[PDB]
Amino acid sequence: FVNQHLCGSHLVEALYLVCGEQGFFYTPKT
Amino acid sequence: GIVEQCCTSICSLYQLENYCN
Repeated sequence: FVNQHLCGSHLVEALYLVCGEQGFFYTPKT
Repeated sequence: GIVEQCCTSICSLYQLENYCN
């Protein structure tokens, strides 16, 4: 795991990867 | 406020884990 500033989407993506499911629930349908 | 916090201050894993078990 690289200790980084993680801005924007990268933060919620890394947090989802480490927690493993049941966090963040959104997908676009545009 | 986590996004602005991390984007200015490096999140250590010990702290980052505290947001999600």
